[PDB]
Amino acid sequence: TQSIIKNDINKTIIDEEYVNLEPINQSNISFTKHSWVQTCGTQQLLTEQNKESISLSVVAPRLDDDEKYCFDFNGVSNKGEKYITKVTLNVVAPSLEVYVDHASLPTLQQLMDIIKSEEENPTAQRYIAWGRIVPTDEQMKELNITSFALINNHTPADLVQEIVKQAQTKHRLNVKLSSNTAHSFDNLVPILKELNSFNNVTVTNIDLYDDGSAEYVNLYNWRDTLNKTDNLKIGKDYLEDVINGINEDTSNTGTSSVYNWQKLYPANYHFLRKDYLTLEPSLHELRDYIGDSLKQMQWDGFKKFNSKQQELFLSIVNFDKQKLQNEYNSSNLPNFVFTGTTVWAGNHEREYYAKQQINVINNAINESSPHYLGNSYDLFFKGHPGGGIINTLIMQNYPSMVDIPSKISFEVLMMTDMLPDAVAGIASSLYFTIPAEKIKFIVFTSTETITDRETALRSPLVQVMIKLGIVKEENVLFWADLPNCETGVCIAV
Ligand SMILES: OC[C@H]1O[C@@H](O[C@H]2[C@H](O)[C@@H](O)[C@@H](O)O[C@@H]2CO)[C@H](O)[C@@H](O)[C@H]1O
Ligand SMILES: Nc1ccn([C@@H]2O[C@H](COP(=O)(O)O)[C@@H](O)[C@H]2O)c(=O)n1
Ligand SMILES: [Mg+2]
Ligand SMILES: [Mg+2]
Ligand SMILES: [Mg+2]
Repeated sequence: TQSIIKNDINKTIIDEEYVNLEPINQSNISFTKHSWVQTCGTQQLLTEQNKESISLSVVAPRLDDDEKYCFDFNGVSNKGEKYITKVTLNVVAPSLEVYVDHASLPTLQQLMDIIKSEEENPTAQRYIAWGRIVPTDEQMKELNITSFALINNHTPADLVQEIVKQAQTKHRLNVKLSSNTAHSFDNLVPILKELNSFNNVTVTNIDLYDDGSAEYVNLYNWRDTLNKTDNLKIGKDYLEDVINGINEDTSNTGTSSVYNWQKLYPANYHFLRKDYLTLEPSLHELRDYIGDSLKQMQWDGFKKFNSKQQELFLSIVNFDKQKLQNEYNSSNLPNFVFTGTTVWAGNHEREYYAKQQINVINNAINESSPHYLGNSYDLFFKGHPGGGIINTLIMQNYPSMVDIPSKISFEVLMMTDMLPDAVAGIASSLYFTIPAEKIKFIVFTSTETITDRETALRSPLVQVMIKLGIVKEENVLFWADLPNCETGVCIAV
């Protein structure tokens, strides 16, 4: 007439999911009549004793294609008021998203993918095996994450088993996979060779995010390859045979294997610096070969998040922005962030690494050095995520210094517009991305041996970083190379 009390419920809902929904929000509320009626949808879901309870109880059907189902509730209260509520169930394929990385860069990008996906795909389940970010149980619950411990930095057996159980248990399954690029082969292969025999599972996408500079060193060496295209095609058959189980030798985990995902699956390569495949003429073949799966890693994920998403993100990466802003604020002096490094597979080297980085910081803040920033600065430190005892040694050398928790990827400071006035430090993937104008100087690693300059410049990382226009050859600095500031006066070598 219409004093009929209307309500509308909309839900999404995977195959075989149980649903129990209250039609009304008036309390009690007590009904004389009602009726439940399936009103759209092809499979019949209302089983007669369903209809007789006031809350709606149904099991989503097994489907081949997503489909909407409709149910109309009508009631007359004892009062005797009329109610009508229209219910829509969007039934969608069960889906899985798997993300694996032991490093920093890929894990950061995967995090941003998860947060976006929690909005776009609420019913997706998410499995992570991460080394350097650990969400709380609350955060996991909020993002539908189950977590798994990396073994030898790679996909663990228990992650694979859990994926197998989903394949066995879900009637159709969409899977997305995401990995560290350099380490794809050991992260994804054990998963893909299980899933390969499951006809109900569709691998809809594989995302590859660069470890960082590591893949560029590899590509720099791989420039030498004769018959690149031949090697890559042999790469496809090899990878194909390994996943099919036809070939048992799972040993060629490197370059010619890692750039074939797109030949076997829908896949996207998110390059830290896509332009490297163009800047190096000899890699044009590889650029051709990756074709329209070649993407540039994006840094607008944070900006594109809504404000709740931005908070959840900062909270998961443990960045307290307001606290850093306070610290910036605070002193008259402009702010300087020194970015540190770590040694992989060289624990015997890390005290030497600490002592050298202390010397690099000293060069920046000591007037008796040509690398002097030019003014007094408040001193800030970032911490290599894997720096461990290197970070504590550097930290206790400076009373004085403010940490930037080392676990925070530096690019989140870029994305949050929390870059200081000056940044300098050790050669790192972070310099592949940070705007040139912020960089005061970059310093490359030296061993206790060389110290010779000509062949020091030969180092792949140096040649990458030159080619990318990050640094100019005539200005490359090596630790050793730099004046010794340890006594308080900077003395030339
Ligand atoms: O950029 C990350 C590099 O990690 C190296 O692995 C380290 C690992 O990160 C650390 O947590 C511990 O397990 O020591 C490992 C030994 O090197 C990889 O070896 C390297 O390839 C990079 O991915
Ligand atoms: N001082 C540093 C060094 C590295 N990192 C993080 O680790 C990633 C890989 O850096 P490296 O090339 O130094 O290993 C960087 O992109 C950045 O996310 C950092 O946040 N702070
Ligand atoms: Mg990690
Ligand atoms: Mg070239
Ligand atoms: Mg200040």
